[PDB]
Amino acid sequence: MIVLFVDFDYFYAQVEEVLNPSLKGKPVVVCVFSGRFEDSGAVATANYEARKFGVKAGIPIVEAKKILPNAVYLPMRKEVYQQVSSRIMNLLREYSEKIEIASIDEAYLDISDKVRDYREAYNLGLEIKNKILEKEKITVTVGISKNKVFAKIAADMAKPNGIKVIDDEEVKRLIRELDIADVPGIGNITAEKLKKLGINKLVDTLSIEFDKLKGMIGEAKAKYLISLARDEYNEPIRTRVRKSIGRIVTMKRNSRNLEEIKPYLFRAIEESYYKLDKRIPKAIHVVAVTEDLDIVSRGRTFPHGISKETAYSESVKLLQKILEEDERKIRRIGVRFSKFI
DNA sequence: GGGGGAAGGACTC
DNA sequence: TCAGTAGTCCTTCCCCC
Ligand SMILES: Cc1cn([C@H]2C[C@H](O)[C@@H](COP(=O)(O)OP(=O)(O)OP(=O)(O)O)O2)c(=O)[nH]c1=O
Ligand SMILES: [Ca+2]
Ligand SMILES: [Ca+2]
Ligand SMILES: [Ca+2]
Ligand SMILES: [Mg+2]
Repeated sequence: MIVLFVDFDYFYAQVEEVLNPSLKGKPVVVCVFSGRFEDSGAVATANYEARKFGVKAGIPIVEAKKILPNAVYLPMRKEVYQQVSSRIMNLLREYSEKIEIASIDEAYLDISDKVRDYREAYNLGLEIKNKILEKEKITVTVGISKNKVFAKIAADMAKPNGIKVIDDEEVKRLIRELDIADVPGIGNITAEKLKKLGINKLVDTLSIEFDKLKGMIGEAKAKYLISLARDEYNEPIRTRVRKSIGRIVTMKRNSRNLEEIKPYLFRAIEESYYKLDKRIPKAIHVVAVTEDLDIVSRGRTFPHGISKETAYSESVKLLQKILEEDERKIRRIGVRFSKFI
């Protein structure tokens, strides 16, 4: 199997730069303003100019402004990024039927039936980068290897605006020299647990007692890491089918007053249904983000599709369940639909 | 024992 | 004073042949 992974460079910010060339060269920060107070919210992403001084995804907008008060701050316009993204994904389908869109700015192409070796794979990669640049003037990074995981690792190493191939030999090398925290799917929580086991490289997972590893990071993650260590990971590239559609919004102020939360909850339901398009969900979850930012969720699965009317009444039941089972104040409220017919 | 599922939370991105 | 809201897994409790 030969896999080619594509990840668009500093996507949200780059799109803004394509739509407004004068931004090129200046630090640009795409922001998610929450409305609670002046500059309240988080950074969605920033271009490399801004990222260079510590302004990156996730940090508070207020903090970004302390670091680069003169950077250009733009409100996130996800709809616009989504449409640009959709066009680029369509350019990708031309290179392979087997494509897995993993997020708004990345996808995997199984080009096994398209090239014969990495040399050709590399060229196809350059071809794809030129194509996207020509059509949308967007730079992306390509990663190529024997499976999805290493194709992604390949791209992470070559970004931004790059291209890299990790041949069979380098895969074996990485299984020994690569920091395990840099393996896709390993976050801070898991990385830390692994360090507490003396595990810092994929190969190390092979010298520990399975159940000990398992008992520490879960059966799935343990098996995942082990299969990679054994150079046995080979998950197929498959069409992604969205499994849930929802909306969660921050309220002007925290509260646990039903009548005061409802409007938001109902707004969330309205937007979610629009997104559902023609999909009919059999499950609904009311999601609350408490004042301390903990997440409390209560849902229900019905034997038949949920009409928007049922969604209204049922969501109110779930919200109250949360209210009676959690005394904290609610900061954000939303709904999430799944199990589509 | 294990197929099968619903529900709430953990972890990742 | 930290947005948003998807996709696995894991746990528990639980029905049932
Ligand atoms: C990470 C992260 C990304 N995003 C959005 C912003 C990004 O443009 C997009 C893709 O995430 P990356 O993870 O691919 O963000 P980036 O495109 O700016 O990437 P790079 O370092 O590869 O050049 O999704 C968030 O909104 N919040 C986040 O916490
Ligand atoms: Ca990405
Ligand atoms: Ca990217
Ligand atoms: Ca990591
Ligand atoms: Mg909690």
